[PDB]
Amino acid sequence: VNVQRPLDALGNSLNSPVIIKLKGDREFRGVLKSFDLHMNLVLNDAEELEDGEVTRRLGTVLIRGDNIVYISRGKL
Amino acid sequence: NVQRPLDALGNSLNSPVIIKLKGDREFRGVLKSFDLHMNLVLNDAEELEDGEVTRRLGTVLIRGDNIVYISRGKL
Amino acid sequence: VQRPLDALGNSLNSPVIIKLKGDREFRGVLKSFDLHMNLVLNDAEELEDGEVTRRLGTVLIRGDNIVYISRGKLAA
Amino acid sequence: NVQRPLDALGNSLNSPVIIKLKGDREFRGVLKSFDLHMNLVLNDAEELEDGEVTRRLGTVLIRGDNIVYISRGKL
Amino acid sequence: VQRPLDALGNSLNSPVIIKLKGDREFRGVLKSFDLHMNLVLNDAEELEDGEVTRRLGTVLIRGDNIVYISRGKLAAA
Amino acid sequence: NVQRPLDALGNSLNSPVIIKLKGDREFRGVLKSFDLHMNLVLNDAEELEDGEVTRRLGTVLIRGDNIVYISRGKL
Amino acid sequence: NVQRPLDALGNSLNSPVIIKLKGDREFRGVLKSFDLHMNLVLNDAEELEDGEVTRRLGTVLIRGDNIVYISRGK
Ligand SMILES: O=c1ccn([C@@H]2O[C@H](COP(=O)(O)O)[C@@H](O)[C@H]2O)c(=O)[nH]1
Ligand SMILES: O=c1ccn([C@@H]2O[C@H](COP(=O)(O)O)[C@@H](O)[C@H]2O)c(=O)[nH]1
Ligand SMILES: O=c1ccn([C@@H]2O[C@H](CO)[C@@H](O)[C@H]2O)c(=O)[nH]1
Ligand SMILES: O=c1ccn([C@@H]2O[C@H](CO)[C@@H](O)[C@H]2O)c(=O)[nH]1
Ligand SMILES: O=c1ccn([C@@H]2O[C@H](CO)[C@@H](O)[C@H]2O)c(=O)[nH]1
Ligand SMILES: O=c1ccn([C@@H]2O[C@H](CO)[C@@H](O)[C@H]2O)c(=O)[nH]1
Ligand SMILES: O=c1ccn([C@@H]2O[C@H](CO)[C@@H](O)[C@H]2O)c(=O)[nH]1
Repeated sequence: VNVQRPLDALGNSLNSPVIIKLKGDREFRGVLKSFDLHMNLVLNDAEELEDGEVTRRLGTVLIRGDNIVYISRGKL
Repeated sequence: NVQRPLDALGNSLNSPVIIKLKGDREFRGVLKSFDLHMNLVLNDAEELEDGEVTRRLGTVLIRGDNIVYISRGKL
Repeated sequence: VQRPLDALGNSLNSPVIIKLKGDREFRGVLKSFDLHMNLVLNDAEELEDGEVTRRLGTVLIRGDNIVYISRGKLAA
Repeated sequence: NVQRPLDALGNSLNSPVIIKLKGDREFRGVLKSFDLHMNLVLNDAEELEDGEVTRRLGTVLIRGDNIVYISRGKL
Repeated sequence: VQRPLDALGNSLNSPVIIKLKGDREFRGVLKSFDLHMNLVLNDAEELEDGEVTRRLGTVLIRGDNIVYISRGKLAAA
Repeated sequence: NVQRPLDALGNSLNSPVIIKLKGDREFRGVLKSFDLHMNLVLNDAEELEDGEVTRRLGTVLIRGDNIVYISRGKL
Repeated sequence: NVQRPLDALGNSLNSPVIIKLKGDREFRGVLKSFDLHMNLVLNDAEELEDGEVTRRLGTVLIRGDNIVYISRGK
């Protein structure tokens, strides 16, 4: 039982809102639909935020894992 | 269900997409094919800047390591 | 003496400081990690030069962004 | 089910292409061959800067990791 | 002659200097390392421009940030 | 019939080449050998800047990941 | 009969060399060993920051992925 590895723990967020910070300072929010071991992700109803402003609505999007800094839980 | 990201990408073949690259370039076009490295081939592609078409390229091969995200966007 | 990734096991459930490429810093409790150095922290906070820029809660950090990991001190 | 990207690139062999590299740099030439890393060999290659030719290089081997995209040239 | 990573073993338990990409630098006692060059330092301190910016205690440094590793000096006395 | 890039490079052994690196450094010398990572050994190597020889290095080993492209020097 | 690059590098063992790094740092010293990643150990190492000595290091282990080129010194 003693603690899931990080990529297994990530599965606990499937179908939940998440916050993704990317290299280069970009930030996105959306519902996590799937991921793989490279940390590539597919999000639904995604938006890109900038200085607290939604600067773009990305709909369903695939984010390439090597651009990611961190993934955290979003409002909800 | 829910396919892994690279399998789910198959559902976008023949759909219009928006590709954002590292370093800010953006491309819009119809996804024709892809592979495991995320290398992509788009038809009727154009490069954009600030919501502006700066170049019309037709069919282009995009190297996968340059990709930040692939979006299906909004109507 | 344990190899680096095995010694890190010593910090599970302990407060840590994660310094990233770009000067961003995270402080939180280490819950798990994997061989790529991907990490899960609980009660995490993000910092931009001593200033707590955000309270994340549980967060997954991609290992390729890490510069170092050191011992921190727990919150209240 | 169409060709994977690197298999489709084979249809441009002996044709004019535009190679965009990271850093606004760009090459034009006839595609002679390539490999799985996307390293390429171009004939009658010319390097460009802001639409203007900077150097005529002749045959050139370009390392794949420098590539942003490949498109066809109107040559 | 030993290969680089094998010769590094001779520096275990000795003070070293770790120069990183971007110029920071760490000084401390080398406790262990692995084949990716990740390493563990005891009594570590971070420096920038030669001035110590913080004392970290025991630290795990990810290897791909390393430029070089050399030996450190002991206190002037 | 169509030599892959790294096999074709072998045809430049012992001839003058020009190597452009990331960050715009440029070297010229006689290609002596190379490997699959594109690491190279050059004889009579010279570093160039702006267009002028800024350094004479003799025999040099260049690490492949720094390379942008390799082309033929002058006879 | 030419040796592959990493094999040709063996010829410089126990000889003075110049190591130029990504960014721009430069080191001079005697090459003692290396591995397939191009990590190197130099003896009597000295760093040069634009034409001249800025730091004497003694023995140093340079990580291979930082290297741009290696040439014969002196
Ligand atoms: O689908 C893919 C394939 C590779 N990659 C990246 O390519 C590298 C592949 O190996 P890695 O997953 O162990 O890091 C690494 O930088 C990955 O993030 C993706 O991000 N997505
Ligand atoms: O000790 C190490 C481990 C990896 N590396 C680097 O990591 C990569 C590993 O691939 P390589 O085994 O082909 O050299 C490559 O870019 C290396 O230069 C080092 O330089 N030193
Ligand atoms: O045709 C290819 C081959 C590889 N890569 C990926 O791009 C990076 C280039 O250094 C590698 O990590 C590799 O996974 C591509 O994008 N396209
Ligand atoms: O999910 C993953 C998979 C791999 N890596 C590591 O990060 C680097 C990304 O290029 C690789 O060398 C790999 O070892 C991660 O940080 N996270
Ligand atoms: O001769 C070589 C060796 C490696 N690579 C890089 O190493 C990765 C191997 O998949 C590719 O993405 C590619 O960019 C090259 O471009 N050329
Ligand atoms: O814990 C790790 C795992 C990977 N890497 C780096 O990631 C790449 C994984 O193949 C290597 O080149 C290596 O430099 C590290 O520094 N530390
Ligand atoms: O001596 C070496 C070893 C590796 N590489 C490059 O660094 C990557 C290491 O996995 C490979 O794709 C390879 O092209 C070099 O340039 N030189």
